[PDB]
Amino acid sequence: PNLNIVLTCPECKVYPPKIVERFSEGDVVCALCGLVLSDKLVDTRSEWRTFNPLLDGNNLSTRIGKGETTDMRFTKELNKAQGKNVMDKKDNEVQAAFAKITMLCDAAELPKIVKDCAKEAYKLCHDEKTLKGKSMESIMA
Amino acid sequence: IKWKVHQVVQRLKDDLDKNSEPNGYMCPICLTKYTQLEAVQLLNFDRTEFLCSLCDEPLVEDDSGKKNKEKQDKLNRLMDQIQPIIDSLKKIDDSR
Amino acid sequence: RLKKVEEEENAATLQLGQEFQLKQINHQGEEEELIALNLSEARLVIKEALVERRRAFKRSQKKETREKELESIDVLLEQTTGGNNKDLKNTMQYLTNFSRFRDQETVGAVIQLLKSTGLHPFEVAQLGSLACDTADEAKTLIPSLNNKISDDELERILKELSNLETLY
Amino acid sequence: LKEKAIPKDQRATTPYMTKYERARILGTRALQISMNAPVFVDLEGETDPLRIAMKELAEKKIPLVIRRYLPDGSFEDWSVEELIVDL
Amino acid sequence: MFFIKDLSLNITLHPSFFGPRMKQYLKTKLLEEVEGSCTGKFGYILCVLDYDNIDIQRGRILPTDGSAEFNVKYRAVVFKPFKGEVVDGTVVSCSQHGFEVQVGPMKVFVTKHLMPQDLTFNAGSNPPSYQSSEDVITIKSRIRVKIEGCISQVSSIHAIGSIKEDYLGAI
Ligand SMILES: [Zn+2]
Repeated sequence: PNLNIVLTCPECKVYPPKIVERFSEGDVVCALCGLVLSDKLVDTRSEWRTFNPLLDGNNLSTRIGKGETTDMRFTKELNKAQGKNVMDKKDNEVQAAFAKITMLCDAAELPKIVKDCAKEAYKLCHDEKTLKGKSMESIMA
Repeated sequence: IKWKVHQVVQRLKDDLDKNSEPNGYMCPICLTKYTQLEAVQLLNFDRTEFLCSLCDEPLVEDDSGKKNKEKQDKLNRLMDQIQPIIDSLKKIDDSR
Repeated sequence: RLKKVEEEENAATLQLGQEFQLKQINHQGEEEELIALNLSEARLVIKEALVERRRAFKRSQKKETREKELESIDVLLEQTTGGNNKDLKNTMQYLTNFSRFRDQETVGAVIQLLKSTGLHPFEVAQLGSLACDTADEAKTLIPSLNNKISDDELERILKELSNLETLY
Repeated sequence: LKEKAIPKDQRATTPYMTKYERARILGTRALQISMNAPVFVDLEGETDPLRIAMKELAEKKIPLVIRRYLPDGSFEDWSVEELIVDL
Repeated sequence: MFFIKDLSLNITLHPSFFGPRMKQYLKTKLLEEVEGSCTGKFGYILCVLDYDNIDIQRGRILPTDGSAEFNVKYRAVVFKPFKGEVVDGTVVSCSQHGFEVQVGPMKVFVTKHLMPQDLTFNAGSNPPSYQSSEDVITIKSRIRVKIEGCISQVSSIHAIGSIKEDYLGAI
């Protein structure tokens, strides 16, 4: 399929064309000819103005609990049901290691960068026959 | 068992009827199925290769037309195997 | 409406089309039956409208010879429309090559017979479209001809239809 | 079904062309002047399409007809000539 | 096949063409978009019948554009494809997996598995022809073909054909 869209002025063709973007109107124009190519651009900053996935992996983490317009009788069922799928993933052990290295780094008052780099270091291997257990704390240390 | 054997007979018969017809064509880039009548309009300007709408790539014929005899042989051998079961079903229909 | 399946195989044995019903209604509110036209009479009637519209365009700027016709209506059609209707030239060539009667009055006398006989319209339109002379090989070719109509009556109308038509 | 129309006699609508279709017919004549469909009233040098439409309506040679509806679905027909631009 | 039916068709027109002589202009329009047209519902549309006393009688201006539309009820001659009818069509182009017969509007093609095996196919022919006694693709190329189904699709219409029948194929 080649999954490709290439933009080229249909009247200049000098190269992959020397084109510019007018974000204030959201349009694109070949600067040589002065003709539009396409319109109605999508913003690239308003989403960052609107609102650790690499360490949590492709599967996505979800903590669950209680609210205002709910009932305690079933939010306690939810609190005892939140562990009914932690055994499906090894991410429960990944996040246990993440929690424990968080314990350690903030215990030694280490910053966010140190915490995330230790998260990276565990996520790097996280499983080999070279790892082989070894008290499960030697690896985080 | 009756619904199972009837579904086996009808599914294998329709599969054999489809597989007795020739293949169609295969595009190795997009990895999708195509038929001969769909490929009728996929001829290029010069009738040389079968042009692809997306990949602009030639279409090559699949290997299932010789699976016609294979599906026929599987149907016949399976029918021979289940022929004691067919006879037992006949005797059941004789009985109550 | 509920996908409107209505699965019908199309055949000459009164296995009709999904849109080409026998009974419709017309724009005037009166009942419009089905109209089918044979090859010979179609080739005859198209020339009426052809010469009518040719003299109509001639009056607009003011305000049977098939060898003539294949080039003549080609000139007329390339005058008003483009040269893309080589397909139409092929269809009128089919209309004029394998039509059972070249002339008009034999077909007209056949129609004058059929308006008194009151045969089945689609059946006799198929018979007029096809070009054969003997009923039994017509029957063996078409199972609709095998089953719909008795061979003796088919033959006794086939000879008085085939005596008029110009043999090829 | 039953031709869904009425003859031009015994029409029971008002004979006074009112504001909304006045606006519509002015706008349409603006469109024909917009894409240079031929004018009927003579020019006096003005180029405003709305002015052209206003003058054409005032001299009453607009070549359009108007259709009204009723809650049943049947419709009436009128020409702008037989209406009288009164307000 | 070649049939007659009442047809109603709607057409539109650009507002710059509001001259006095537009009825005949509409007639000419009707000729060019009626002629040379193949539809899925009624096959190929050949030409028009009853040129005089045509009925248009009213048009509506679009509210947003000056264009006005006009519905035209008319008689016409059309070709309607069907399944299982022996016709004596002609062949123009041929392929090694099968000849392509041009029966009127269609290009009916017979795939390599539908030619009878008792037909004495020779590969060394230009064009490749399937002849046994007299069914040779020629300048006439009249071959008795039966369209057992015309496969109308998105509008590149093709018909399937067969000559696996006695006297079918041969002439
Ligand atoms: Zn440019």
